[PDB]
Amino acid sequence: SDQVPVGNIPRSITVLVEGENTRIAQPGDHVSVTGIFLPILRGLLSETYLEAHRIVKMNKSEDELRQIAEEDFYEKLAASIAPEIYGHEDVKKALLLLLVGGVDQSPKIRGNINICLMGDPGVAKSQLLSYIDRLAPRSQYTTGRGSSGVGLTAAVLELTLEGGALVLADQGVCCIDEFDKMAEADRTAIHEVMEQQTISIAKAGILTTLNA
Amino acid sequence: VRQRPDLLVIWGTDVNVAACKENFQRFLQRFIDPLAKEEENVGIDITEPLYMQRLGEINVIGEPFLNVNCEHIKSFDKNLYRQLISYPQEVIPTFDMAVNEIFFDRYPDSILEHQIQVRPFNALKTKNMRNLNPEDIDQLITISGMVIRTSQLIPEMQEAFFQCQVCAHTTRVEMDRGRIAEPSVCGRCHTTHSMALIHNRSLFSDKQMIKLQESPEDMPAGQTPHTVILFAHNDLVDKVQPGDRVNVTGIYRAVPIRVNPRVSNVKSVYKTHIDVIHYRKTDAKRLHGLDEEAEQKLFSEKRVELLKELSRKPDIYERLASALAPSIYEHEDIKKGILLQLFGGTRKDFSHTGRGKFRAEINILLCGDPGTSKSQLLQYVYNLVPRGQYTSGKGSSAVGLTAYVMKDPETRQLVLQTGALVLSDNGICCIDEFDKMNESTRSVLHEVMEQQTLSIAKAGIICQLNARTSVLAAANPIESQWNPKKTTIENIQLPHTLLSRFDLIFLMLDPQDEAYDRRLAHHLVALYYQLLDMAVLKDYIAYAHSTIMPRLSEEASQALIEAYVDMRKIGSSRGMVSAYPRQLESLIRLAEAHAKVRLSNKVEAIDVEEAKRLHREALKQSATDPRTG
Amino acid sequence: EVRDEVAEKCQKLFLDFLEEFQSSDGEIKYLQLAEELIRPERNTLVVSFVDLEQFNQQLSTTIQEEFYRVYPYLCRALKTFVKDRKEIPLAKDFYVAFQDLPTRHKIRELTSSRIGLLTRISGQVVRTHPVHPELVSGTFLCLDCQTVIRDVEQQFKYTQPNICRNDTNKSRFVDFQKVRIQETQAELPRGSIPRSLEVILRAEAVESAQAGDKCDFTGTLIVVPDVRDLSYRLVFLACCVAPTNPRFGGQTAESIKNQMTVKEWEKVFEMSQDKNLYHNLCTSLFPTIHGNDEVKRGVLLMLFGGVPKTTGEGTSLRGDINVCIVGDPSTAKSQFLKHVEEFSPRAVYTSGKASSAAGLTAAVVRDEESHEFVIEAGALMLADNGVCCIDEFDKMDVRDQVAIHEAMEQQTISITKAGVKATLNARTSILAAANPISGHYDRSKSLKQNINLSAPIMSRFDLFFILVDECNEVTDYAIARRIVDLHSRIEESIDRVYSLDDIRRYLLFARQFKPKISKESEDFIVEQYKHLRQRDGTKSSWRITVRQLESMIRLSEAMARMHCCDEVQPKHVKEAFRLLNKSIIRVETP
DNA sequence: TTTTTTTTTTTTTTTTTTTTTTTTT
DNA sequence: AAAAAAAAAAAAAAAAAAAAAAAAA
Ligand SMILES: Nc1ncnc2c1ncn2[C@@H]1O[C@H](COP(=O)(O)OP(=O)(O)O)[C@@H](O)[C@H]1O
Ligand SMILES: Nc1ncnc2c1ncn2[C@@H]1O[C@H](COP(=O)(O)OP(=O)(O)O)[C@@H](O)[C@H]1O
Ligand SMILES: [Mg+2]
Ligand SMILES: [Mg+2]
Ligand SMILES: [Zn+2]
Ligand SMILES: [Zn+2]
Repeated sequence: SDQVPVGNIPRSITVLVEGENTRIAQPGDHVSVTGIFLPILRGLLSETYLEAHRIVKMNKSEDELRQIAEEDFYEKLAASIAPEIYGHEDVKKALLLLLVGGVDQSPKIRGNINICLMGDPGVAKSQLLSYIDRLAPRSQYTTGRGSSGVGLTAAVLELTLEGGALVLADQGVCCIDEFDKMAEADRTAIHEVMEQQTISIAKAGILTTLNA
Repeated sequence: VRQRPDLLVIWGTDVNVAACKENFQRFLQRFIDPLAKEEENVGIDITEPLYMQRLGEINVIGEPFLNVNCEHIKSFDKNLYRQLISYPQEVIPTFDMAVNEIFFDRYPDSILEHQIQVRPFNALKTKNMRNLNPEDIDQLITISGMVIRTSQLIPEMQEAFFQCQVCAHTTRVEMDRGRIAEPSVCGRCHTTHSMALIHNRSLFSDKQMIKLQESPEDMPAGQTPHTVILFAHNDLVDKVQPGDRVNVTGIYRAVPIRVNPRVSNVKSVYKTHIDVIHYRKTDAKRLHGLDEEAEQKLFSEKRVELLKELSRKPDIYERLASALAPSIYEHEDIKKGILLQLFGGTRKDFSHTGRGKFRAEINILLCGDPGTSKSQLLQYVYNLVPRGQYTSGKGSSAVGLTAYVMKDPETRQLVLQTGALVLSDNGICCIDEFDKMNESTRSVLHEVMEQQTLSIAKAGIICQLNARTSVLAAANPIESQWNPKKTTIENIQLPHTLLSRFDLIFLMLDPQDEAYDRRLAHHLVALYYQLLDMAVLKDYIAYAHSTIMPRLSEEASQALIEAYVDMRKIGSSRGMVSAYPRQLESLIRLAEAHAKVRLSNKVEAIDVEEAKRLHREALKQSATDPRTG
Repeated sequence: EVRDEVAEKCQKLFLDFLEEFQSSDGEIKYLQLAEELIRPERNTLVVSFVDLEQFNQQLSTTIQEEFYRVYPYLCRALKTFVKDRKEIPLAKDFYVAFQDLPTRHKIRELTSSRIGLLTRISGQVVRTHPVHPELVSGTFLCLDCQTVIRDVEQQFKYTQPNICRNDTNKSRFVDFQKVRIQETQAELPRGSIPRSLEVILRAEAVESAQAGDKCDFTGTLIVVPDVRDLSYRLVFLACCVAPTNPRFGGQTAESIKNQMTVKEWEKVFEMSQDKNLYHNLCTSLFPTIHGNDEVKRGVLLMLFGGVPKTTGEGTSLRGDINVCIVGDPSTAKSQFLKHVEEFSPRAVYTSGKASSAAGLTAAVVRDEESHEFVIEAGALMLADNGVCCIDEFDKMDVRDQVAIHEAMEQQTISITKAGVKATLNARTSILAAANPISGHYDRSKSLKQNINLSAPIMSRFDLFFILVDECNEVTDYAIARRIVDLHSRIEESIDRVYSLDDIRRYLLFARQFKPKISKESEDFIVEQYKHLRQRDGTKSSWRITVRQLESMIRLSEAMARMHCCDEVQPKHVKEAFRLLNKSIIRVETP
């Protein structure tokens, strides 16, 4: 989004990975790819694509001890979460745990932590939600009804299955803003995720049980 | 010798036919599983070689199949296992020759329609197919999944019967390598191009296409479910219905696809599919399916006597109830209800009565606040029984829960596909968050709960799909909390007609009890750091389904009548769930279910009393009052 | 010219059987059957496979295991059997129809091993395509040498001669109809959709199957092709079609009478003279339903129905009575609907929201084999001259309720879709089951308020039956006793004076009667209608209008039809008036 | 070389389902 | 404020009319 022209929309390009360049990138992964811009023959108009040669996962998708052993190291990470956001010392310490998450036990109880920041307008709720997105390894930030319905869950698109923010955020942190003003069906879908950690769909063209 | 479409080095390999043949014969003649458990292998004289007894069974029954466990070969000889897995095409014919030689050396006078063909199974499980590689092409693999759909029979030619247009001379050409060599010149009168192929006089085998959903135990982050295509050939057609959970062992086939269904040009990219070699319906983490119950030879006499002895213990019911979901604490009544649901009532035939089908399953609605361990029970039962399904309210629709129509993107034909409810025909449908369900999709459940059928009438086809499902629904109180100020029926927030369908509405409330809180905290903490085994409960349920067919008795009938009258009097209040005639039927089922637990084969006073007690304990009728609340 | 010795021997033995087999009387029965083969529109001889087994067991076995490769030879044997006896046209062809095959196979059992050999199956007809002329063997002209390649046999595909040896007027055609069937409910395996294989019918038996009928097809499974690719599809070729459960062992009253056997007519006539046949029919048709005598009587009169009539101006007088059932849950409404469906032939049952408009009324598709279009019959159509049981009527969408109202109004469905228009007939009575609004019937309101049916829908319902669940202890005890007796003794405990088959035959016979209305009955009707209108002068559950006079006339007609009477006596009018009066319920209020 | 049947592509419309929105208690 | 019914979106399927290319003789 930082490099799209002011009045334009992001442009998409095709990449044909092969050999040992497969199963390296999943949907939603920020990737720098070095390949060859080659056309596929169809005047002699020709489509294009990138023949992948080197795939690297960047930023959050990217893939000393003395300070970690410190007593206050717990506070330091907390104080380092969105430092420009003054105060909220306790909240950041709670979000820190959300990033770390509990530990799954299978005697199957989930090990995730769900934190809802409810408050009055202009108390930097969104900024923290936006900050977590730029920090968590796998994350998705959906706001209100802009990305609703199939935006969260999956859809059928041969017919393949495409996951929504939850699926892309699977084993990650899905930052939901304005949860209260979310579509009632979407809230129901989340209810399953925060307890079942799955998305059971039985629509017309879809009958699966996703893993979120 | 029925040809199988599924199927010095020969060429570019590491196998010589004689070596594999002799090694397989040896393995078949001198293999004993040391850790074999008598129950694990029923009706087999363990001390003697296993597969020779298998051959004896084949001689007796006549089934010309030998289910060979690939793990047995792996243990006995790893090199032969490598050869088999790497080159299933060449190895399996060698095994067929070996087993035929062994079984005609002994029993030289046995009669079979064709020769005996081996079926390797339980090959090293491929956790996730996506992890498969082009290096794994044309190799035996075993996967586990659920069958979404099965297509109708497709006849595939094996021998072409040609006749001369002039002299009518008949010859049978045989498929060579996927092609038939048209003679192009008659052998009788020598006329050119006078041989025409005749379809109906030719020889055909079967081929069934099965679209199967895999349940890969290795689920990388963000990976969507995966569906694959299987081909079943000449005996495995319609061996698995939609909804069945299977372990499929077969050859990983990749075939060319033509850019159009008419031009000979093919995409550089292939698309892969499995040729089924063996189906395994057994799973140690679930109960026995209906097919396993159907076949009689599943319970060794010792195991049958063990189950009989278990049934004679007074605490059989409570021991069985305590077995379900050991990680859930002191839900004795709920677990008893789920046990009665698993056992199910008698399946009766009412065609002669002119009454129609009668529902013999049991539907349990757990109404409770979100905090209570509701969804855990539903997920456990969904992860316990076969032919089970799960739904989460707003995530489903009526058409998707009943049936729909779609263009199969491998034959490009508009075909009808079943829904979630049908897939669990003879299983259990766990409907979670039942309250958060629009009335449109809810309306469907009425027929599935009373009639057990689903009569669709749409442009595509008009027909009624039979669905004998048992519904395990979970609902939250209106306002997400069971406020004691509102009456029971008001708090449930469901139409009275629908609540009448359910035969057990368990109210999961939170009694502010210190002892219960302390014990539950102890239990949960113990779980965080951590009986009657599955192998015995599973067998008990399978046997009870197979043999026990309880029939009502005089005293049971009288007690049921009196109990129904008492229920009608009790539920006649304003806020309590009113009692209808449909509830009497419910009691019957429950009673029968309990009578099925004791293997009584006849419902008597105790069973009806237990059914009435369980129903009254549900709805907390004792803890309620005429001033409902 | 190689001779198929097996086929020739089969032909010889079959001809010997045809010219030698004798019935019980000792006469050559098949000679008598062939006697009718001379007349045009008659080119098929029905031969019972039981006779074939009795005469020559080896021949029957050979035919069963080699049906397809010998059927042409059986046809040739029949042609020789008939030609030498009479002066049939030389070009006329003849076909052999087998029936009474002892064993039946399931649609799931039609494996490739059954290809090209005799088999009988049972199924439900989904739809029948039109009838076409089919080319079996004609003439071909080479455009390179004008050498006429003659009598090339077509195998379900336009098959030109493969190589030159070097028209229509001179060809032989046979009737051909591709009718699609589907698997029966009993045969359906757990959790699987029904299977459909398009069976193909030929001369004579080219329209014996209609959409919605349960039929047994006897014939052969075959493969049809759909460098070259051999893509084959299974298809059934049937040489005979018969009902799966024949109504009569042997359309106007006398024709139906002769259609029956001697014993069936004895039974029908005996019950026609059976005084109190009304109560006997009520009990026998609903043995497991306690009480609710009024609803049973209503559905019985519905099964019989009135007498349709046409006005001089062309107005159509509805002659089929509809019924609706409304009340508290667990009042055995859906049980009444299921009883009517399972009993009455041509009875189709549906649900509230499970049926769309097209599948509930009709649809159109284009024939895959010609330029014409075929009509997929919806639920309403399959109930033609029958009954449609709509359970949970109140839940039905308005887009569909409009269609149901149209069907009740003018009995017809008008379609303008997919390049074709059509006005099709739907002479169906409607048995609806509607839940009261709020899920319980409120006695302090008119019927209009207790249910969510639109006024037009209710207007044309002849009978409304209210089933309130009064919490009476005696009724509860009786209901419990009956239900427990049912569930204790399943097969027995049902002593119905007349078997459902006997009642079906009696209904089919009685439906043909068209009772008159004598002057005495007319005066009695006038007085009864006067009194019934005076009833509305406390309040009733719904007003009484002239439509109630129409309902009373129709109910009297149905009552007359029940006893197979020819004139509506005053007693029938009295009974109809009493039943309709009981159907009206007072709106009690504090 | 010259025909022919197919192949596509390019528009357009139609039908089912789902989702979104509007009205009522 | 929440549920029921209606309307619109949108996606998939069908007709089809016409221009171009590959296979056949
Ligand atoms: N505690 C805080 N410290 C620093 N900035 C804040 C704080 N609270 C609010 N803001 C400022 O308010 C602006 C909008 O905040 P926003 O995240 O939209 O509030 P909310 O989402 O809670 O309504 C941000 O630019 C942020 O810089
Ligand atoms: N009067 C009665 N006699 C016999 N059985 C009855 C009677 N009333 C109710 N029942 C039983 O109650 C059960 C449920 O009735 P049902 O028809 O499903 O209710 P609804 O009319 O609401 O659909 C039926 O199986 C039926 O056997
Ligand atoms: Mg905000
Ligand atoms: Mg009902
Ligand atoms: Zn020849
Ligand atoms: Zn020629």
